[PDB]
Amino acid sequence: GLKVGPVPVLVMSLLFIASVFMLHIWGKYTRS
Amino acid sequence: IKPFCVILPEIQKPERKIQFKEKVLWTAITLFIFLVCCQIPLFGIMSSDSADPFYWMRVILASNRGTLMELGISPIVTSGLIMQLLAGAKRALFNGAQKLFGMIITIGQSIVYVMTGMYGDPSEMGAGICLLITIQLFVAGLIVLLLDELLQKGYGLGSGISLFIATNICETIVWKAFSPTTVNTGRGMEFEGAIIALFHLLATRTDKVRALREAFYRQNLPNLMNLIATIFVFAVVIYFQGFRYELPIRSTKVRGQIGIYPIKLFYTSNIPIILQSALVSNLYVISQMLSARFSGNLLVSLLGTWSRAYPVGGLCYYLSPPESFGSVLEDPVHAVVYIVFMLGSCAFFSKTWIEVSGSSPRDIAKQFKDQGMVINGKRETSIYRELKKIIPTAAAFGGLCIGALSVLADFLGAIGSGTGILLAVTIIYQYFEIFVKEQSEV
Amino acid sequence: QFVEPSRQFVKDSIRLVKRCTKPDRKEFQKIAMATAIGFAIMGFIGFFVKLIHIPINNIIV
Repeated sequence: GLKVGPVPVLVMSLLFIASVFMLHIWGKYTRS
Repeated sequence: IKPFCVILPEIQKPERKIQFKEKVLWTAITLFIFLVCCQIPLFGIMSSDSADPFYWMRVILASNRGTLMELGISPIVTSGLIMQLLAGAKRALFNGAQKLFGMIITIGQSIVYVMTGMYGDPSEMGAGICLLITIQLFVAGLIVLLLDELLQKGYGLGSGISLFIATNICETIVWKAFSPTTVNTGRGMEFEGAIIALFHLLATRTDKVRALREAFYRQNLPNLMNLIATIFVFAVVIYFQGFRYELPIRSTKVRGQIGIYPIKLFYTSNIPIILQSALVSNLYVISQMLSARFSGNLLVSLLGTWSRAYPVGGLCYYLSPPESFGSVLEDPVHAVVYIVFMLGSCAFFSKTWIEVSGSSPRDIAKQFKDQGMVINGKRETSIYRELKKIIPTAAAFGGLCIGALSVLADFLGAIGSGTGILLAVTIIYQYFEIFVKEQSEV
Repeated sequence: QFVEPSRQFVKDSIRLVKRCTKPDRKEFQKIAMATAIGFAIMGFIGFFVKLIHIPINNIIV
């Protein structure tokens, strides 16, 4: 199956955190 | 379900043993990711003013309301329990199935959390907001599963469950001591953290000796008696965690292998606390959901009388720590029942777990026979008898002592609670055991 | 017939604690330092993360 390592998992976690952060920023600056 | 199990990411097993430095590095990275994720709120939450339906399960799931770690470690716990029950009722594909149903619970539990009234009215959200909240919780649960599997497969020290629970408990204790948050009730700004409040009061209130009393015996905010009690309970739990029965064992298969088999007093390290706290938290949540909707029923009322909702009558009340010594004086039977239930439930969970998790005297004797281990002063046949003498008593008294320590921590008003302190100390001691293990391997 | 099982359990527990290898000053100091270090790491990292993210959550929300 799809075999992933520790660094890919860390990158995915950081990118998910960043994506949520951008979602918040985009919402805040589109309500303006 | 073989095709369904393969469509999931899994952590690659390390080719060579991971050094302790890199193990701590990955443990700290996992801890940092969890801590960042439990402070980042979900996107689309309309409101977070309603009372938390699952406020009592937060400590044992390591969950934070309204953030990416809303489910916390609940997916892992649910998947593990379901797999254990299924295996009882009847290996690589088994682990893949555990992750798969863990994610199904994550999607299912997200739907439940959405439609419990928290986050706001689901109908007013529409479909895009609810779907996106579900996606965020799904990805957060997937991340928790991936980091937990990383830690278990061996890039980190211990399981993700223990790391996250201990991290949340320690963060709570440090926040109740160093928080910059100040609350004012007309008497001025008072820091919510005990040490910062002590310094602020000493610097502000004319260096008065009443500032010491107001910072030590403070009742509206965390005080220094609570911190001193927390440190004292840490010391006592550490001292009792160092207890062990040291069996002198040798080996008859490979000679020259004299050694020590430690039978700790806390034979089940934190399993009594974990099971007992989980039972009480689930009972509290069920009682809240019943008395909040099906109020007035006799069975519901006996299950709990909530009255911040702290029970004041019923089974859930009698399973709750005494709020104040005045309640103990006016309701001595409540204090007696609480102490008895703590001790008895902890001891019973301890012995049940040694019978279940394959640490029973018969299981340990079978392990001794497999490896050829023999007690130094006992015959090869007289191994199960000595284990029968030691291990059941060790488990029962360890559970009883852990319950007594939880009672003492609750009565001393320690920051962290009894359970939180016992869980944190036991998990940190597990990490210390790991550390000394690789140190002795050198 | 509960008194006798309780008495036997108390006797066995007392004997076990007599036999248990209790920590000494050195072992207790080592475990205390290790627990303090672990508590400091986890709790203070969590505290700093929360303290950083309070203004950030105030901004984005």
